[PDB]
Amino acid sequence: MDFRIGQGYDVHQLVPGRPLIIGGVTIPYERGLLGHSDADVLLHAITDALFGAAALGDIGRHFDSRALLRECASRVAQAGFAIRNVDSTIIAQAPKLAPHIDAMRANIAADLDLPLDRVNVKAKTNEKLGYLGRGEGIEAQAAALVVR
Amino acid sequence: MDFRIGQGYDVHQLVLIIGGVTIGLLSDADVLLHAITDALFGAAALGDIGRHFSDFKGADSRALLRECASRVAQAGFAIRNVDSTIIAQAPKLAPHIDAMRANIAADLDLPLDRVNVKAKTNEKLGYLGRGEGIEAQAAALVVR
Amino acid sequence: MDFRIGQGYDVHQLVPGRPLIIGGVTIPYERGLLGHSDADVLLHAITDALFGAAALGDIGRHFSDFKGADSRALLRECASRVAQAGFAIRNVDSTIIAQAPKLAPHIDAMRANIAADLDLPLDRVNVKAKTNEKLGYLGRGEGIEAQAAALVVRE
Ligand SMILES: [Zn+2]
Ligand SMILES: [Zn+2]
Ligand SMILES: [Zn+2]
Repeated sequence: MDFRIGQGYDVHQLVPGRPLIIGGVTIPYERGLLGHSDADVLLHAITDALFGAAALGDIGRHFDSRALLRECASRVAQAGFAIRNVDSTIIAQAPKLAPHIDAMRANIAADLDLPLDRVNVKAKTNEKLGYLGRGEGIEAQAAALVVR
Repeated sequence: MDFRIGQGYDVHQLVLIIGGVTIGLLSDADVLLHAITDALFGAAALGDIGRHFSDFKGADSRALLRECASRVAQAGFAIRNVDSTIIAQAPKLAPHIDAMRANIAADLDLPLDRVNVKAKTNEKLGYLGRGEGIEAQAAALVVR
Repeated sequence: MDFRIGQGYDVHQLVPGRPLIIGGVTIPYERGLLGHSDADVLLHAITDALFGAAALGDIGRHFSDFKGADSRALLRECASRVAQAGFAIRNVDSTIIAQAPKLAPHIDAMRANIAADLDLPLDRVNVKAKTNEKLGYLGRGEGIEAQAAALVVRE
């Protein structure tokens, strides 16, 4: 089978008092992510992993973040690929993300037209290390498997 | 042909057990085994290590990895391979790589040739480069 | 079939008086990457992903830290060893993270170099360029990082 893998990375600064939107979920918090778009680091990492798996370049080259993810999926399908699964990790010292993971997974699954059982989102802190551990930013990592 | 991929990340502060090998980190804080565990739960879409094994009292990370592998199996997946990287400025890890690989392979019931561990320094950059923490990354491929 | 995945990571310091070589491309810049070889962080990450997928260890095992080695030659040798182990490469994806210089103008040349070295068509190789949004040592321009993923199949 013509399987392909992709990987994505994104990070943004946390600044006052933008909305904190991750995986399409607005999370109550005193700061939010800084970017030209809504700065949804998780959706950006996933988008990059998908463009990467399909050898379609990157988010910079191509481009709210859910609309961008739906367009990415469209472009991946246009190239003849089907998405098999996505896995991801968010690294944030605060706030607590566990209560929001299920809604993120639902949003992603809806945007990629996947069943829930093919989408995973994990949450981590950075153990108080570095800019992530000081709460200066939030990072996301993603992996995607597609097939032509 | 129902393959799935997963990825994992862990870091801990240095105040030493890595890949089950006593060679320290502040669980037993085994960053490599935690990253692998997260990659496996991610491939099976089972969530994450913090949900499955919440702060198991007294359980070491090899035990947690074996329990993860059991849950992945009960979900209907077989593990095909794992790859990983440890980033530590010190000590030297190369002499311990085979022992780590053998521990992981034993816990996952995989042949040695399906398990890989790599080691890197951070070229003196950041908290990793100053010896303040150790990071691990992992990737896993599974099939239903 | 017998698919395997691998992942790679590399970072090098940026310093005056070195060539900046990324993905085999010599990029004009007043600083370059420091290492034993030409310090091509992108090629090194990809090399690590390939050795990882094949369960062949890591770049340090194979090419011990080569003074000024051409990392394209190292990548070609890595690919030869992966093939001798019985694996065929299916795809490579990667990311480069740098505050400066601008890398987007060079991405296509990097992809072409990687594809030629791995005997792959261009549509199986991807390179993505990022900044680190002003955060950390990467945002201060102290070094450049690369990440890679590879899929192989044991023939
Ligand atoms: Zn972003
Ligand atoms: Zn851990
Ligand atoms: Zn290197």
